[PDB]
Amino acid sequence: GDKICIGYHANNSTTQVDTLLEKNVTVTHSVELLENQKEKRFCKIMNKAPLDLKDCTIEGWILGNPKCDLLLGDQSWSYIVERPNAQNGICYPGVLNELEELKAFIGSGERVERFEMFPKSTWAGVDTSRGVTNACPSYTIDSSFYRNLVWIVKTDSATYPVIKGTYNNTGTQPILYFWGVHHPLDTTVQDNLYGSGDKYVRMGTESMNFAKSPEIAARPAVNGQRSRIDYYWSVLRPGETLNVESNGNLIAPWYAYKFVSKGAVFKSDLPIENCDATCQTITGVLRTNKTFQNVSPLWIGECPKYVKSESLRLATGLRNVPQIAT
Amino acid sequence: PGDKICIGYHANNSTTQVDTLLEKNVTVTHSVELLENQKEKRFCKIMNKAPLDLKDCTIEGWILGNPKCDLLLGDQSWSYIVERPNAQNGICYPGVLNELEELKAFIGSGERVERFEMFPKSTWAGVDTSRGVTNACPSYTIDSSFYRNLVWIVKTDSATYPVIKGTYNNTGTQPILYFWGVHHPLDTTVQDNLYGSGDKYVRMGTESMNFAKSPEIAARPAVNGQRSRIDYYWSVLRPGETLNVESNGNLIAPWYAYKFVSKKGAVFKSDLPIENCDATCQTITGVLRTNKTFQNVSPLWIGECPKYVKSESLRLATGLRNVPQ
Amino acid sequence: PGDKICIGYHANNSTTQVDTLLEKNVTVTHSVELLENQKEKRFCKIMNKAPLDLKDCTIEGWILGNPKCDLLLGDQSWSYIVERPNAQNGICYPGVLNELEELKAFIGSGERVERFEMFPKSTWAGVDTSRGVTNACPSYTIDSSFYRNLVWIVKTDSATYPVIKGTYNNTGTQPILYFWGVHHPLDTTVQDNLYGSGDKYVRMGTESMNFAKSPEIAARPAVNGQRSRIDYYWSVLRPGETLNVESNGNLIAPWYAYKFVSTNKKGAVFKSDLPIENCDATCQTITGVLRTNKTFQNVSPLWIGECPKYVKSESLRLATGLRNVPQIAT
Amino acid sequence: GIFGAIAGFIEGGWTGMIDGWYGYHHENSQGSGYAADRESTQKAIDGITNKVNSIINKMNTQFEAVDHEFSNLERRIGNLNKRMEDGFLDVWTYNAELLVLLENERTLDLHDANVKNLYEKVKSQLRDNANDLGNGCFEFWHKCDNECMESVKNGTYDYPKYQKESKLNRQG
Amino acid sequence: GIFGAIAGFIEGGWTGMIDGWYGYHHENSQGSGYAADRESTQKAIDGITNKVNSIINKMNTQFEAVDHEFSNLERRIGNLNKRMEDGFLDVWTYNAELLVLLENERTLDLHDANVKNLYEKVKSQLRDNANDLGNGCFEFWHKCDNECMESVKNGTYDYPKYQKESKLNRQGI
Amino acid sequence: GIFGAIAGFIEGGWTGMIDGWYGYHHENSQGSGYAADRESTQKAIDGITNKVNSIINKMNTQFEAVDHEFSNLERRIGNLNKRMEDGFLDVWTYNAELLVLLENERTLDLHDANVKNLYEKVKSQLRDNANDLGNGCFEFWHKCDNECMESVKNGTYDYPKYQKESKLNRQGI
Ligand SMILES: CC(=O)N[C@@H]1[C@@H](O)[C@H](O[C@@H]2O[C@H](CO)[C@H](O)[C@H](O[C@]3(C(=O)O)C[C@H](O)[C@@H](NC(C)=O)[C@H]([C@H](O)[C@H](O)CO)O3)[C@H]2O)[C@@H](CO)O[C@H]1O
Ligand SMILES: *[C@@H]1O[C@H](CO)[C@@H](O)[C@H](O)[C@H]1NC(C)=O
Ligand SMILES: *[C@@H]1O[C@H](CO)[C@@H](O)[C@H](O)[C@H]1NC(C)=O
Ligand SMILES: *[C@@H]1O[C@H](CO)[C@@H](O)[C@H](O)[C@H]1NC(C)=O
Ligand SMILES: *[C@@H]1O[C@H](CO)[C@@H](O)[C@H](O)[C@H]1NC(C)=O
Ligand SMILES: *[C@@H]1O[C@H](CO)[C@@H](O)[C@H](O)[C@H]1NC(C)=O
Ligand SMILES: *[C@@H]1O[C@H](CO)[C@@H](O)[C@H](O)[C@H]1NC(C)=O
Repeated sequence: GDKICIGYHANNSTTQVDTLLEKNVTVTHSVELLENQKEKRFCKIMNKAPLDLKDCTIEGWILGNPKCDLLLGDQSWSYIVERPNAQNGICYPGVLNELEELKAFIGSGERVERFEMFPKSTWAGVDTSRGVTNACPSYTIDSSFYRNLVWIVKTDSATYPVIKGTYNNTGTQPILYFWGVHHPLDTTVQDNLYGSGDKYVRMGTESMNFAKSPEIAARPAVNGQRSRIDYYWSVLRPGETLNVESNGNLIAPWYAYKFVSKGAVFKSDLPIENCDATCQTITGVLRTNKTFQNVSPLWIGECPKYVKSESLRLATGLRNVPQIAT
Repeated sequence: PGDKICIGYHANNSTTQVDTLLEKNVTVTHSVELLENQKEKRFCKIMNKAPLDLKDCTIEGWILGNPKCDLLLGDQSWSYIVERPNAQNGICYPGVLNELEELKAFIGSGERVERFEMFPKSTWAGVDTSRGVTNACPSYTIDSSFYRNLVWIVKTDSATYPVIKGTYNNTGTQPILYFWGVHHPLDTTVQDNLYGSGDKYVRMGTESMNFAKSPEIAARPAVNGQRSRIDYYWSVLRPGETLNVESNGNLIAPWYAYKFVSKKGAVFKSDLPIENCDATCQTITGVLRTNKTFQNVSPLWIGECPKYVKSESLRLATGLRNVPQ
Repeated sequence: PGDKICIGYHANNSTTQVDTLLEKNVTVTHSVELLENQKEKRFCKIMNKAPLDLKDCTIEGWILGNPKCDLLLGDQSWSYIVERPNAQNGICYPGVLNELEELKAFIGSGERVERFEMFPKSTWAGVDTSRGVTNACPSYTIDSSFYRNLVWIVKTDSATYPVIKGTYNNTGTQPILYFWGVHHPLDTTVQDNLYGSGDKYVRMGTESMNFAKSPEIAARPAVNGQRSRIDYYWSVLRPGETLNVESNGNLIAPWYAYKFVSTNKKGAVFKSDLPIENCDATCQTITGVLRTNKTFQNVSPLWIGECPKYVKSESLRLATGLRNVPQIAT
Repeated sequence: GIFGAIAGFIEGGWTGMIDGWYGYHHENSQGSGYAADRESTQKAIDGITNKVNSIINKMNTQFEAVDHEFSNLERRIGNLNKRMEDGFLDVWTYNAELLVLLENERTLDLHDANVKNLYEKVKSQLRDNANDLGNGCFEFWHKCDNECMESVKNGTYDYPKYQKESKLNRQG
Repeated sequence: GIFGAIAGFIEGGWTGMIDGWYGYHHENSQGSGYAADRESTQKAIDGITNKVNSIINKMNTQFEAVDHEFSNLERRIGNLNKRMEDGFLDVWTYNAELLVLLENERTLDLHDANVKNLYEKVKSQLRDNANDLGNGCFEFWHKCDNECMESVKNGTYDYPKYQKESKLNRQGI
Repeated sequence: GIFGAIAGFIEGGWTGMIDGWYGYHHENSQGSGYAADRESTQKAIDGITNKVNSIINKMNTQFEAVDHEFSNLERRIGNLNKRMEDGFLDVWTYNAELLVLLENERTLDLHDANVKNLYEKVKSQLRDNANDLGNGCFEFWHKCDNECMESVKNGTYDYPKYQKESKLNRQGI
């Protein structure tokens, strides 16, 4: 007799999804939601190239290690790439205080303009030009200093007078600046470099106070130095004013940065190439429409959510039961 | 022609819709909105308790004893604090209140304070305690004044400033919040003028705390006509602990201190009015008076509040899908 | 009267219930409890390694060498640390151990320590090393004594305290945890008597570290009979690094120190007065041992080892069988 | 619909049945009307009510967001607190919204199931004494009284009693 | 119940059927008894077991709470730690609790579905060769020895074979 | 399968039905073939897509981890930062994984029910004008037109028109 039958669709599909009840279930149609593939290079985000610090670390860049001259001047970046083996950082031994906070503040930027904050003529009656060290060679000069700092020394005949400077911010933009305090290894060096007697370095603004004096002692040799320098940084707010006062041991601000304010700082090896991305992770570019990724949780731009799954496949079709043919 | 019995289901005038994973905009006969999106824009009493309106004073202004903040001067009890945003009376003599954020956190964890004289002016011998005033700290009545909780100690007309000493032994059961300072003159001339010559120190110790500081003379930019600075400090004397104070100059002595009583604390920076209404759920943007489980109003609140979530609507269908004829 | 076949389902004597979104207290034939509420109120060896029981000593009292902590004095290997709530022997000469919370964190992570003489007394020239004792720090056997890993250095009878210098070069593969301090006299009187007159300092440096302190003289509340304070300090001397010590006075010197071995564990310090026994455990919570196959745990958030996920719940019973409707007998 | 009764083989609902979710409509020489099945309607009400309070009870905990101040050397912990509070915000927003979408889908099917099982129940009672139309309506092969209609809803319907009379007209 | 079989149109359960979840009760001249349907209880057991395993697997990470000390200038980060830990504990309690309420509801549905389907299967075979009493029981309009009963249970019942007998028996009543 | 139709009492799918998920196979003197039911296939497609979209939108936030560094005095906050980030990572992986397993279980159920419901729609139309073979098939007791096939599909089968031709055959047998 005449037949009518109810039934369902089947196909040559071999893709399986999992289920709470059943593990390896073949279905007619399905959508993978997770991206596991990455491009492996650094690219442009929003058509804004990153900054490659190359052979320099964040410290070497921003203090102006003489060997870091390649990066000197204005910079605009979408993200920063620090290479993990970079050897050009703090050349004259010492601590850069609140370093992590500074690495975080620069990470929060997209642009800096370099400008002379304190001309060397600011400090009267002292030798501004005599003060380089063999710990800070440039590539051409065996004895140099950071391009953003002035190691100030007393004039050919003593003594080191009190020296004073002020800078008024005036502008729209915050200013990032730096200074240091020298700590000779000996009374003898302290006497030679600076006048005899108690020395001080003092700085202040409407909202901030600094005061330090030399801690004289011989520390273990590091790049030929048993002396040390304490480095410091701060941010002059727009409309704020800085006062500087010292009678010795000041490593003075010279040049500073106007700073413009999510950003990232990638420590990585990957090459930076001529391309665009809308999504950049620390281990590669994502070029996907997928919802989840297993490449990395560290990224910038618009990226799919990061999960530790191998696959997230999601069945749209029905259970596939094609009729067998031999 | 035959009699008929039919199985079927309720319909009604409803036009209220819900969303399911499979479909959107499904009219359902009965539903429940789980999310509250409305508020009274004001601050209200919570546990039948009024909040502290700082008014024209910042927390700094209030607990230091800023002369323009005399209204808040006595004992205080609160259910939360309202700091107004453009409040102008704070630190009057320029300086830094050390561990400010942390101080702000300690204050809000409290519910009440009692003010009392911790160190009578007579504590310090051979030194003037009546000349410590500035044209930077003026009360409404007078041009030159000082924080009500501190004493600016200064050299007797006869030189010089000698070692001065004080101790307090906390015998009560409540912690004590107190303050003090160290003056930082612009000049060695101001230094000499007000205190002696020689190396000056301010040293403080309890059973768990050590403090030592010396003057740092230099000229900072002018703030309130002042190129000098004061470093302010705060600490907490525990029940059972003794405070020793010693200095030969540059010390802003603590005059008055607070017994401190400590639930969920709130410090609300806002400009909303405080009205005579009562309430159970207060957010920084207003009152919630509601039975609903979820709210979209603010993450910041005191009292029993619905959970905050970013959704605009959380309606659960209770009734069946509505299809009428 | 005729032949019957019927379709039905299993039932049983089960009185175990479960909740579901739609209905509470449903009795089901089969189920499985996913949450564990049972524990042993004791501390057991983890990865077959005994924990450190500080007994009547605190962590500070232990690594400074409080003279009454001599049962602990030496080398120790541990899988974790137990500090008794009412330990009496901590810091016995009053003062702050600076960055203490960060020292407790470091110690926890935190596998083993080998004690050794880092600076022998001869290191310090022209000063007296035999007088650094107080009635604050008795041993069980002497009224007056001092920490085992420190030297309290005092001026020789000639009333000049010379500048003294010390060096230690870490030529090894492990970090060295070490301690020192700065004495703070209640007096100039005491100051002059103990140390040479005039401005004093304690400076110390390594390749990456600098330190400078001078004494802060002041009469402070009596603690253990002492109005003076000592400021205790701690550092870690990395492999290949050198320490330089320089004082003109008021130095409480490093004497003994620790080769420190860092762990692949996670590390734990437990404040608790539960007993410690010769038993092995896979999971150790702060309130007890768990010995279970369950997925979730009632007992604690704080554990070392492999533990079920902590949860607030009273119970997480999962139905596996069906609704249980046994026939009624009478 | 998914059990197929609602917006399905029973094309529409009844504006007329006011006292219940699920119900009966009958026609006979004496009249026509609507009547709710009290048992299954009440069964569903208790179900849904339980579900709604289960969900409310489980959503009872709130996360404390604090708004503590941070200084200008505290950018890292300030940022950490912000990412932390916004992380928990995102999770609870997802939980709530997803729970509502899934629960709405399941509550709709519950209503569909209950209606389907009501139809089967009557169908099972009447057997060949009635003709089952596509739309969930039965045409009686006999004269059905108000007592007879009421016995159907009660579940006390007497099938043999009408079997002969039904056999006849079924033959006509 | 949701599919309406369990504590629905099949009112109660059998303590006597002991070798499975879903089953047949039979009565005939040869005797009476209980026999669990083995194919469908087996699939049920596989599925429930996988469900239980899946949940145990996805629940197999642990958030780490730590024992760190905080000084009293560290009120803010210590509170930050406390709220962070409580925050995850609340999230996981919620997940575990809701999951069990939901799965418990659905697992009871599944069982209801298999009972109903088992009954639907038998009914479609018997057609009018049997008489539906309530409660999931069928009375045969013909003789049904053990061979016949197994055949219903096996899915191979021979309706044509017994149609004439059943039809004559019916007319007779 | 939970409604029992898919890989159930309908043992297999049709590789020959390529225009829909759910369908009719007819055989008649005028020819035979496979024809998808458009309305129920389309509705299934709208639903399933909405579900995929809804999940996609609900998953459309990201938790961002950070590059921040920590000194050898900042071990406790460094560790706080890690436990936090790993904590949110575990929560979201759980949610993703659990969601997929649960939504796959229920999408397959949904398909099963649409098939079962198509089967019931036809069985209730045909009554005893046709004979139930197994596997979701019905054989007519009467000659069935292409037009008759279409009436059974689109929902307008005329039972009385064939009842007598059917009955003469049904038990003319
Ligand atoms: C106001 C008041 O009563 N307090 C002090 C009082 O504390 C102080 O006496 C000190 O008393 C303690 C016990 O309370 C000891 O007896 C001190 O003697 C020793 C000690 O601590 O054992 C002797 C020891 O040999 C000294 N150690 C060395 C190496 O010098 C130490 C050490 O000098 C002191 O700790 C330095 O502060 O002291 C005893 O000094 C007296 C003393 O001036 O003053 C009272 O006002
Ligand atoms: C420490 O020892 C190493 C290895 O012998 C040596 O290279 C280094 O110069 C020493 N440092 C000091 C400060 O003596
Ligand atoms: C719908 O019903 C409510 C109560 O029956 C009634 O108040 C309201 O007026 C109705 N809606 C319309 C059509 O106005
Ligand atoms: C402080 O007062 C308490 C009073 O109970 C007394 O026991 C203690 O000795 C006093 N302490 C000091 C250091 O003055
Ligand atoms: C469960 O039921 C018992 C009584 O059957 C009752 O005591 C309890 O409150 C109910 N709730 C729980 C604990 O599930
Ligand atoms: C149930 O049906 C009977 C008729 O069979 C009727 O007389 C009786 O009142 C009904 N019971 C209820 C509760 O309506
Ligand atoms: C549905 O069936 C009727 C009878 O087969 C037929 O006339 C009609 O054309 C079919 N449906 C339509 C109009 O699409």
